[PDB]
Amino acid sequence: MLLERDLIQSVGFRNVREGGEITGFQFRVRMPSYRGMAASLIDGIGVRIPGLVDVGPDVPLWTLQGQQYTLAELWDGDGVRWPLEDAAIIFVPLPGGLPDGVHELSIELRLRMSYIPQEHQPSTYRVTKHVTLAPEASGAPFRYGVSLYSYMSDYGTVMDLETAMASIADLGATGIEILGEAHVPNYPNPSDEWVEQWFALLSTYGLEPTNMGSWIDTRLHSSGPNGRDMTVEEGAAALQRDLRLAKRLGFRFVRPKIGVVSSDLIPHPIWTEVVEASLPLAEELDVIICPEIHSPTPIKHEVVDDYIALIRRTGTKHFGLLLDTGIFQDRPIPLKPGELPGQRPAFLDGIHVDPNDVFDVIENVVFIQAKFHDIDEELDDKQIPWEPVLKALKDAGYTGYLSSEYEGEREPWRSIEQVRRQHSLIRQIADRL
Amino acid sequence: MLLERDLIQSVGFRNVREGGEITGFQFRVRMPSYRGMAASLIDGIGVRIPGLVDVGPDVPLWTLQGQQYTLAELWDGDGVRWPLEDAAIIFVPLPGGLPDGVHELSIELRLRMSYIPQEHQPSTYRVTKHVTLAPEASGAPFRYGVSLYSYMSDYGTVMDLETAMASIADLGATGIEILGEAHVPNYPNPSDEWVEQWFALLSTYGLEPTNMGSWIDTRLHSSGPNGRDMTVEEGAAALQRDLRLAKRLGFRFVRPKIGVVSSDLIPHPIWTEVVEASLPLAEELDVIICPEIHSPTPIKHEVVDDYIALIRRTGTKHFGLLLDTGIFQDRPIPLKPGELPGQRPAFLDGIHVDPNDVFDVIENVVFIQAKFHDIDEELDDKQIPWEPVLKALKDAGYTGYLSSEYEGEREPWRSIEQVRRQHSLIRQIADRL
Ligand SMILES: [Mn+2]
Ligand SMILES: [Mn+2]
Repeated sequence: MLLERDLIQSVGFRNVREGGEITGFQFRVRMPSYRGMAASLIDGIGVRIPGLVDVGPDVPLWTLQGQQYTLAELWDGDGVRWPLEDAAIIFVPLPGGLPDGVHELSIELRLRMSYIPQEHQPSTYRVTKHVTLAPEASGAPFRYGVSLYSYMSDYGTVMDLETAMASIADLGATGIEILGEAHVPNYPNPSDEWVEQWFALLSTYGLEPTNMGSWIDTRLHSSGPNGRDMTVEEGAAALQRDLRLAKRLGFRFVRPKIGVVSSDLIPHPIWTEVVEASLPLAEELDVIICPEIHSPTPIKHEVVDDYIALIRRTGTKHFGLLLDTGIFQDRPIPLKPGELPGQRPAFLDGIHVDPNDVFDVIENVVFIQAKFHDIDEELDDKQIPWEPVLKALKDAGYTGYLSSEYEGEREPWRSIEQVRRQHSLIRQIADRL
Repeated sequence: MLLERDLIQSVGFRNVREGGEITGFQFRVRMPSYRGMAASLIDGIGVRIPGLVDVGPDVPLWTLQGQQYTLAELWDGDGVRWPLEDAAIIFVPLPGGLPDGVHELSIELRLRMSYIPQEHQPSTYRVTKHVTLAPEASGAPFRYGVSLYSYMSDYGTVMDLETAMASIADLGATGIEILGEAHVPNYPNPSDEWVEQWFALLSTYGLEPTNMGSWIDTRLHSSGPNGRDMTVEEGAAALQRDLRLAKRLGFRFVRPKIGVVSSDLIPHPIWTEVVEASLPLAEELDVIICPEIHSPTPIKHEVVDDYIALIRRTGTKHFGLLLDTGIFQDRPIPLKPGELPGQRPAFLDGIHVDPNDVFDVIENVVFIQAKFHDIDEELDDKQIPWEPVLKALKDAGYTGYLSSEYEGEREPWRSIEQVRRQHSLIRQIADRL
């Protein structure tokens, strides 16, 4: 598993329970040095959160290689190491723990390097990070998941599958959503080694697969001298291939993204006979087909009414709706540096769907992608009004998943902290209701 | 293997030879989208290097999943994909290839997304990167290696062992140097699975292990009420444990870093009987012990003369010297933001050893760590005068390794491009001589 560049890691910042009592909190620290060293060279860590915690360097306890020690036990110990590949787990005693939210955590880590003269010793590392506590809030009635699209540029550059899965299980989320054409290696035929390893990681971290994203590329052969349009048989075979891979990996929903033929995102005309050809296969494998309702398409739209008309005409239980919460955005996404207003499309200011419009279509919504762009250190969302949205979902009777979809700036490791802030914000709102 | 955040990757930017003729150059591109797609959705890549290359979007060739195609073959193809985990290899036809150095490479990649309206299509990605060509210069008589210390904060956060080894083999380097207490997992007892995997990767990328860095922490039990000093038997067992692990992994040199007892970096007094106790084990395993000569210690020093006196007294062939080229630094390392002059030590301005002082000790130098901090796009080093240094090494008869040690700013992925610039600079100087 990979770590972050910040010494204080976001994953693992939790409260610690011993016998039903919260006895303190913990967090994980990356080794700042270029090597891992023996644990007796540790000279302590001082932990400070302003207003809540201020402990000295000898107060916290160290979990190194699966065993917890005090600092005096580390000084007399032998054989215990802080490896470079491992993050040290620092337990700070605080009866009752920390409250939910983002905390300004400041550490003062001391290490003894023997090759440095004694006057410049110990080596001191002072970092400050705004870290989000793993949510103590039990956000019933919703279930909580994370889409791997939230780590868009992070996956494959700073993150692999196990590091992403470890971060999802640390939030307390139980679902994981992938894009199948991005996160399944050797698509569409993963090896039997990978599929058995994929099922091992789901039982390790306690995650269940929920949604697999799919595409039906209608402009697959549009370019060239022999440029043509995708037919129904080539289009139905694309969706049927994705339903079999989602059944093979344990997923429950498939979201097909059909190509468009106009500026209003009107779907390609083959979609209604591609989907109806694959509804026999979906009912056999028990996977629900759910196309996405995302901005600039509001709920009161002709495209959305075509999805509801397809369910009543066919009478199927394996077609549903996926709701993207970017349609509820009321404040504009900020301007990228280098552009003036006018050349970006006008739906990036938010289309402002009133959240009471979910009452019309909630009996066909099977899955919700919690789309967001920016949450600051006060747990204030900058684009989505989460409190009237979650109030309308709760009163309409939604009890399914809310998968995080981070859409913000793809700064490296920024998406890890942002998804933590969203689960902390949503679970705190759902307890306030 | 992991990739970099930049679309243009530094690793793989080479010249391409077909039948002994350089027919063009290649480079690798990360997929900018959030998914991998079928290769017929590619609408071309336009490649421009100012003054040398300017080709259209349909001119380069694409190597996807182990097979090379033209753009017209991609448009009619079926089943070929650009996976998200793979970087596409772009062959640009240019008879004769590019010269050595850093090139301002500008691409204009076009991809067709079917879910986007036709007026905003194709999706265009324009990035510019200063990338270093893999060196065409054959820098004889030296051999070339990379130390994994060059990727100090990158290893474990953005990089693993195979990604680091793939980048070393792309330079044309043949040696790899590790720090054993940092890069061997479960130190000092790696699993038999890891050791067999470590030997598989060395034969895959054609690397031989050269140097393993070691520490003898004399302040291991200095803190606490029972604080004591490290004895000879505890110190000799530390060095003997590291010689056995370096013999197990195939390394030829061990560099022990002993702790100091004064401001002049005078070594701990146990060092001369720790080393002489381990010289029987070194001659049996055929590993050379080589302590490091690094700044602020010059070559004309009392510490260095003690190493030469130990070789003549014992008469051993398994003790040698390691030369760190930070002692030849003549221009100052720039000030970190936030400090004024005076609180940093005065050897960070460079101690300015004249490079003709290697003629005194070259018969005991077995290994050289090519230390550097900054090389810009004109292949100009900012701290080390590489041309008189390499001229003195060549005339003294050195024919061993020059392992890269990057010491600069630990910006993420910065160390990959910096080590490429150093091998390009050194091999070009060694051909100018
Ligand atoms: Mn979405
Ligand atoms: Mn060095």
